[PDB]
Amino acid sequence: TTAHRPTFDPARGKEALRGPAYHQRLLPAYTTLKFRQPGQGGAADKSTRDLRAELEAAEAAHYAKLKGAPRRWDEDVVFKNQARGTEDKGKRKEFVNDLLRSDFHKRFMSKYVR
Amino acid sequence: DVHPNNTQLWIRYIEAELKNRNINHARNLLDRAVTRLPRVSKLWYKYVY
Amino acid sequence: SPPRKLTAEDQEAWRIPPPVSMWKNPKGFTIPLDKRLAADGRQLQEVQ
Amino acid sequence: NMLNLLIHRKNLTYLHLDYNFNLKPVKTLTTKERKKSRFGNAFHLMREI
Amino acid sequence: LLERWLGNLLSRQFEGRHSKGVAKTVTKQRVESHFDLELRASVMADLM
Amino acid sequence: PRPDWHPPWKLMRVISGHLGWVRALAVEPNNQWFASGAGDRTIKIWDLASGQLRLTLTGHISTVRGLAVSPRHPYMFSCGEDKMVKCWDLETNKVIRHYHGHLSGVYTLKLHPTLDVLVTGGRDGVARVWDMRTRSNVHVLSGHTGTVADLVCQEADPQVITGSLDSTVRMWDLAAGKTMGVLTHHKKGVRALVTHPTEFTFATASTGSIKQWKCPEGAFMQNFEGHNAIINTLAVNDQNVLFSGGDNGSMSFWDWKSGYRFQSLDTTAQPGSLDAELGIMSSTFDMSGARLITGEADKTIKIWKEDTTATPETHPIEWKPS
RNA sequence: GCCCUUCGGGGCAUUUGGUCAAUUUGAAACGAUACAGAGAAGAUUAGCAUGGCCCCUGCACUAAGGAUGACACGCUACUCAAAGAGACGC
RNA sequence: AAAAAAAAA
Repeated sequence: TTAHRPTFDPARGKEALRGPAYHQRLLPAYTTLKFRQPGQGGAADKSTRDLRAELEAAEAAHYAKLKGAPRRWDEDVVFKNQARGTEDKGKRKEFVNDLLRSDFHKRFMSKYVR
Repeated sequence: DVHPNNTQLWIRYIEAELKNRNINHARNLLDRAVTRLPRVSKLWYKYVY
Repeated sequence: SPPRKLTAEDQEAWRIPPPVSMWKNPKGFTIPLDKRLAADGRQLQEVQ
Repeated sequence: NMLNLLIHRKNLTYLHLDYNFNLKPVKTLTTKERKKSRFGNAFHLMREI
Repeated sequence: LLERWLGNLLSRQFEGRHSKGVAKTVTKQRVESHFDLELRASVMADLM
Repeated sequence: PRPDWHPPWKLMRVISGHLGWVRALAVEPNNQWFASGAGDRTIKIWDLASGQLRLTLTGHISTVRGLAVSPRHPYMFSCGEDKMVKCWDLETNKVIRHYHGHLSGVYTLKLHPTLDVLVTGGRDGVARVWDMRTRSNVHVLSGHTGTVADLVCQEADPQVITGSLDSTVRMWDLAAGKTMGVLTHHKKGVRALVTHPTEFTFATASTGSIKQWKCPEGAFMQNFEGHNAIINTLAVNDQNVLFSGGDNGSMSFWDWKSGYRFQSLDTTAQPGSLDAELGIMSSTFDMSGARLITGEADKTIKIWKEDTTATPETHPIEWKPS
């Protein structure tokens, strides 16, 4: 059947109706605009090269901060030392762009599907 | 109005008014067509033909 | 700007296959079993 | 009289609003009559006030 | 509240229902259908 | 025209952290932090120097397709594919206003630079002009026959220029809410617009063609040619740098006056991304212009910096006059 | 009608309002009647949308419902040819 | 301390 259909021509916006007002639609709320006070920044433009210098100084400061520069009881046991290198996970937390193979999905699906 | 830059619709409307000997109507249509769509070779060919 | 000079190679390069669904058939069509099994890559997968 | 005029303007005369403000159908309603008659919270809250 | 409600009731009574004036929000019963609407529009724009 | 020498741009920092494509990007006037809205329905506030995540804000139920931090007010505006345009009070980190009325998903959002007006563009094919204070839709700029994919506000006529996916670009007189001109030079959907900050010119980008125009006449000034991809974005510096980012992942840095492409790149995708997932979805220079923040379909914010090592001789202008 | 006057005169107050009450011929409607038989390629079926010269209930013109509210299911030349070979062709 | 949810000559 073709009762159930896609959209190939989505609905188009209309201008407002130029009619007499009787209907109530939007109750007033937050009718006062806040402005950036002195100290809240924004209302001060200095130049371009000063901004570039400040940006590069902040980047150099962050890189400086990151760098830091100013009978034995276990002898009949069949297998010994099976857990070397297992605790070494956590060298650097790494992002994989696959939500089916990310570590979050594996943790989630091992927690829940028991 | 719904399809302004459609060449098939333009040719259909021109030919529909040419089959009924409305020559002045069809020449107005062809001027409007090659004004609307100046880089469509089919409309220009149809007007010269 | 003046229209792009296409070739028949380009027209063939932009042919969209007719879609044969493995699930859906809203017109109740009878499709040949060759074409139904055309996009099933499972038979053409590798085993080793 | 206001609620009575509203009821009669909507052509719902098969609902009697009595003088103690009870709205009752005067007859057995069809499905379309029931669907058209269901009033709102504004009408009913005003009627109980 | 009640004068607002009665004014809107009388607005429907005397100037009619505006059936599709303002856009309905994407409530929870419309989430997946809306995602489909937007997804299909986006894929079509990339192909066109 | 002899082009100027511009240093080439290289990848500085890669910031993972969204779970959907980064479609929006907006820098504070004070250049301290920037705002990435993404397909994981969220707006993240990141510090610009360190790159660290400061905050995550969730108010949208669809992908965030637009952001703006107001230079006069302590507000941040957003729009999304959920038909919603919101005003966030950054003194509380909470949504305080709604701008309702778009019939379907909203693709772009700009603020008028001088006066307190918000213009948004949408897949209902229309650009709605809103008042910030009263949330009232003062104008419904209509006449496009397709999705309004990008939009710029300007301090003088034409105050609103909208580019749509039906390939036309309309310039709108804001006082009357009616168009003063249509530019039909583009063959396919005009996804990007940008305005030069010091010259009274602008640029529109469709697939393969980036055309540069003059205000208010809409006079065809020149044509950036060579980027044969779907152009999603456009970013001009103060030092005449046009950035064409392209949905296949292609990056082109042009000189604004001459049209000379002084750099061409392909961006790199994260570990795990498909080759289909290589593509630039958003871009903006910061307020200084020293950095270019791009957001890509491998769910990644990338920062691009100028190479200080390169000289005018190590990368000479290979421009051949005709 | 009052008030002033030098008895000649003058003053205060100033234009309301929707064919009339008049039920056929200026426009209200269901019921009721004969009926009817609730969508998704066998059967039974939960829905959520889409577009608007289709609406109804509702404060909701930023809910929800009305069979998933219904409508949808029809029609179908027209940007239009090219080579090759045949004909008690003409 | 209502709706779903009881059908178009």
